[PDB]
Amino acid sequence: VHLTPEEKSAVTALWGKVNVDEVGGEALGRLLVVYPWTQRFFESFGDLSTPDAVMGNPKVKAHGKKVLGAFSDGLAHLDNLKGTFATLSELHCDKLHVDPENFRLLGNVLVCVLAHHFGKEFTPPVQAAYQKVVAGVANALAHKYH
Amino acid sequence: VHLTPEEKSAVTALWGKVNVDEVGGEALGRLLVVYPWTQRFFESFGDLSTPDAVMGNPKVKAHGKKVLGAFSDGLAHLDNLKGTFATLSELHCDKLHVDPENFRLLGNVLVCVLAHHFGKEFTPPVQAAYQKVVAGVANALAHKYH
Amino acid sequence: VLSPADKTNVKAAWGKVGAHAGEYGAEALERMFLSFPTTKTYFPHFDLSHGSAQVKGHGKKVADALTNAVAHVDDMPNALSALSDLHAHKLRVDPVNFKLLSHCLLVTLAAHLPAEFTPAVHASLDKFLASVSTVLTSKYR
Amino acid sequence: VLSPADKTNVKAAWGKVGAHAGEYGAEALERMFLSFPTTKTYFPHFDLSHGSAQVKGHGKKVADALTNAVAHVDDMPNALSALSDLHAHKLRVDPVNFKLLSHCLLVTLAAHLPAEFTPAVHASLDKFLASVSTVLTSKYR
Ligand code: HEM
Ligand code: HEM
Ligand code: HEM
Ligand code: HEM
Repeated sequence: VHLTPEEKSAVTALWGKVNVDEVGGEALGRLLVVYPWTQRFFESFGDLSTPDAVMGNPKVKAHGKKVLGAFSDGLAHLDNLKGTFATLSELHCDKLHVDPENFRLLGNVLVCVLAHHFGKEFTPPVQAAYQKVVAGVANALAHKYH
Repeated sequence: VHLTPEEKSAVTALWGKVNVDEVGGEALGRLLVVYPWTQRFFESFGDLSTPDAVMGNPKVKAHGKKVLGAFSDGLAHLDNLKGTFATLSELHCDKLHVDPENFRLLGNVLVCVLAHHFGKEFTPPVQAAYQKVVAGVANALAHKYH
Repeated sequence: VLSPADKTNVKAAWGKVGAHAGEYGAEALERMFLSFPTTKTYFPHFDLSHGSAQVKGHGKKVADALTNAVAHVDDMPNALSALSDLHAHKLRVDPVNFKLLSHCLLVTLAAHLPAEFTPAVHASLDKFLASVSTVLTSKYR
Repeated sequence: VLSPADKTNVKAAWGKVGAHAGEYGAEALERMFLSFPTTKTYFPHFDLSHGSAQVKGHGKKVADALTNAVAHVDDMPNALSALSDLHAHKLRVDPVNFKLLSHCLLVTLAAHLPAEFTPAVHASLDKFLASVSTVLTSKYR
């Protein structure tokens, strides 16, 4: 999927206002709360028993920082998302065994977290550019699954 | 998505044994019986009230012949499915308004109809090559939806 | 199953929407048409421009349906029955699309009611909209 | 809802499977692993080769579960309860995948039992497997 020059500008300017550390912690916690089966991957993280436990877990906040840092560097290469996310696709499949459906779930939680933070600035057109971007990143993470 | 040289050979040899007229009538009738909301597109066809009505409707058998003839010519160009199905993508979107989800439903009914007809010849590997082929055709029919 | 706390969460988020329920339905629809353009295949007879009267009126109808689902959340099948007959026998919207409109409703509420849209509330709303979707496709086959 | 005729259809298709139910489960699994390779992410601890003992044993367990769902088709939640707890609290298979295993079960039955697999039977089996899937994800959230 491709972005018009105008969808690209849109995306790049909102992202310039995003604290990638805090929004990554927030998106990953929401994913564990809203789709609780995603917690199967994070037995080592500790107490994930309740929404306040999950949203205040230090190890969940640190993994979100890492996941959203990688995404954030994807956004510098929207032309080449499959080469950018290729080593990571390989790891998620070969070493972590993560079903790629989880990548689409995370993508939708992140759109909700962006909405929540920017409000009126997260217009129907800016949402449409981010929906294309998160589907592209989910597709490049799944491309190299065998 | 791409086919290995061996998946291509697989596909091409089974198709060489397919009566495209009868299998098209059969796949489209099964689609109307198994997912009855697909009948919204075919009010002109007549009595679609029961499975025997649907499976014996002359206008449904003639539309299946036409749909599966176009598919069958797709199979001569597996390298270039998006250029092959581009005019048709345009028509389904602009003039017929068919949600592209229906293309994926049809693809799965056709795999079941191929199973039913070939039996033991429709091996797990040959099924896997056809699943890739019908997803490719569904994606090329939906590519040009705006 | 919606838990007693889900129900309380849903009753209080939706209570804050209040008299903007019209406005929020029209906005969720517009979001759905731009983000998932295959949903427009069901509205060939509408002007789908921004500000459109048809979308404004239809967003009001969809929001008043959800308000009533919320008022009758312990008995939603009976309350949405007519609407479910309508979707299954006339409109015949493919079931895959209720997820799409469900996601754009959550985005609209995240954007308008952020103090309310906590992680526990987000989770209760996602379950509630998945469940409305289920009642509305229950008579398809 | 499964109609009385759906139930009769399902009871008689599945009755023809009989003592091959083991064999058919193992084959449906193998079909699922080749056609949808993201499902293998749930079996990292299995040899997924053709002929594999692990897949043969697991196909038998899955088929005997369906045989029991068929024997108790007017009360499937109660009959599959333990299994649904298992999928929701331990295995935590994403719900999207029950459709995948459901499609490969239909292909296996189309291929082995064609005289039975009429359009009305195909429609009853698709509804029955969608409904087993629903009971098995009913406790996820
Ligand atoms: C945009 C989506 C994603 C990106 C960009 C991403 C990126 C990353 C990165 C960078 C790592 C670090 C691996 C390393 O540094 O070698 C990682 C590890 C991991 N990811 Fe992902 N990831 C994504 C989505 C997810 C999702 C949705 C799940 C599961 C729910 C997941 C599960 C994991 C797990 C389990 C690990 C290993 C955890 C650990 O290191 O202890 N990832 N991911
Ligand atoms: C492989 C999938 C498909 C192919 C290759 C295909 C191909 C065709 C072709 C060739 C036509 C003739 C149009 C013309 O000759 O100008 C057509 C018309 C049509 N198709 Fe499709 N089609 C496919 C799937 C479907 C599905 C799944 C639906 C709906 C359930 C659908 C609905 C229709 C309708 C409503 C028409 C017009 C019917 C009419 O002409 O009266 N198609 N399609
Ligand atoms: C929460 C989910 C939904 C609710 C609550 C809902 C509710 C409604 C309501 C109240 C109406 C008006 C019926 C009447 O006037 O009697 C309706 C009509 C309609 N709905 Fe749904 N709906 C939902 C999902 C969808 C989806 C996902 C689609 C398509 C993508 C859709 C397509 C339509 C269409 C095409 C009409 C007729 C529009 C017209 O001609 O005015 N609905 N729906
Ligand atoms: C009709 C759908 C399904 C049925 C009837 C079913 C039934 C079963 C049964 C009976 C077991 C064995 C539980 C036990 O020994 O106590 C089980 C285990 C398992 N199921 Fe499911 N299942 C279904 C769908 C799925 C799907 C779609 C997946 C993954 C894609 C899956 C993954 C597993 C796994 C990983 C186990 C544990 C395997 C092991 O370690 O032996 N199941 N299922």
